[PDB]
Amino acid sequence: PSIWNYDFLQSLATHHNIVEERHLKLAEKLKGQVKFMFGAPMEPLAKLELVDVVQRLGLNHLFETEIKEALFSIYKDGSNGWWFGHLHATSLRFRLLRQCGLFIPQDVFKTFQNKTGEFDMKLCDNVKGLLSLYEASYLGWKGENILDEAKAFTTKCLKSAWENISEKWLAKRVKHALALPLHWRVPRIEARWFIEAYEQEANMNPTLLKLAKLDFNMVQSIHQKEIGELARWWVTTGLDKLAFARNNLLQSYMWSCAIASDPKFKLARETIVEIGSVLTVVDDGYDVYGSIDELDLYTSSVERWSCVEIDKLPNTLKLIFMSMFNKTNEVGLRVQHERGYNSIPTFIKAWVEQCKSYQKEARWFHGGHTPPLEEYSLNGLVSIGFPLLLITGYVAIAENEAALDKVHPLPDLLHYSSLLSRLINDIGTSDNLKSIHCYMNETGASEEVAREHIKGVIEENWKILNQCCFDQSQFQEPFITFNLNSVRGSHFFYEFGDGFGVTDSWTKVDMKSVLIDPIPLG
Repeated sequence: PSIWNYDFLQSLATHHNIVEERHLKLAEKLKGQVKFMFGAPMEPLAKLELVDVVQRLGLNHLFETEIKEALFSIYKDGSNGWWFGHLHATSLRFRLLRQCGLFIPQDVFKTFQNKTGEFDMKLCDNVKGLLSLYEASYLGWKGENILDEAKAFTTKCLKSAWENISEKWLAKRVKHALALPLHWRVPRIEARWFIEAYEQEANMNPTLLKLAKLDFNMVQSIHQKEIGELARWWVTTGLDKLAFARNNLLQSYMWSCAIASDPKFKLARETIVEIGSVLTVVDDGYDVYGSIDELDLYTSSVERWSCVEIDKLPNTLKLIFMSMFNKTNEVGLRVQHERGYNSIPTFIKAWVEQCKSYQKEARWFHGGHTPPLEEYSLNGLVSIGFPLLLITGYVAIAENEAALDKVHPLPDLLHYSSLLSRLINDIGTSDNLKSIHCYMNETGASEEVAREHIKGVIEENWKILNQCCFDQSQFQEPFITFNLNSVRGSHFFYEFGDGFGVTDSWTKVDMKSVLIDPIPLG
């Protein structure tokens, strides 16, 4: 059974994993034994390692209060003797505390450097310590040159030392980390990878391992049902036939699930896959089905947000416009019923920025114009669609109708998250205009050098986003990680090319193990 088989996808609404009452009971028992692990007196570094594997296994949504207490208690120890001079301990402490909003200066790594700012080369025996530093180096901000050097230093030693690793489980971790750092992987996808990797690690706790498979399957059964209900809506509305040469519906659900996987985020996840799925069809409409003048009518019809003066639109654009208009209005009604507030005005502004961004790209393409990279980038962060999808997610979790006002003008959080997703997509694509061509045209650089440069811009916009995640004045979790998870989805879908638009790519392996196949227990 393939993931592009919609008959099979529609069958998940009734043929999903069945969670037995014995599994409900065993998960409750294991949850309590793990809670005891968090409360029991542990050496500080052993407590950090319990949080790390609980987060990596995807179980962190069951112990958010425990992880916060543990992390906050380590943030005020006062005694630094258990980590100072220790690479692994210093690296994990810096990463775990910065990942929850607790700032830790880059200066804590000055002690592993020489007087010229070179990390001492005696640290290559401790590969686990280099791995932890590598992972912590990606939490850096703009101007933290010690973290940059650590990243460069660890990538080199880890690459060179990889064939000399005797512990098989550490080699696996090092290969996985060099491919993508843990800060750039989507937590739900890494959870399934780590469940299979943890079972073979040194002092793997069998209780945490059984709770991870149990909870994973339990949460995976909730996705399968929504996936089957999504496939039935897609095929029933005939959106199936508006999509141009594509059978990539599950990819859209994988992205939505990457942003919000916990079962309690049903509204944000279903709301984001419905708007995103429909957005791939308006994308197809500005890119393949309409002419410059036809899309201008579409664009102005979106600014008026009306289905009145739409007779002047071609057949395929008439259906696409109505599909986008209806589904968004239907989501507005669903949100008025579930949260008691009107999102329609917030959705209209997001759909007009989206279509205006598609209109600039279409006009540029029509007149053979290639703008400066900065002008293309400001439009490109909108045209990628994350401002509309991330706003859709904020609509599902806002505190009241007046809180929807924080999304206009676009906040730095969504701005930088969307810019990264635009450039990451550009880098995973090979006559449509991208950032690569815009930089080539502005500097006379070659396609290979232009691509290496944009890879560097991505690296610097991650540093801005990292520091921008500390300004918790307007947004807070879980919306901050909804934003980070959207960029992590981009890294996963474009790691080796187009893994989102190609119906059969390397992306089906992880989509099948995360959304379709349950883990075996016994």
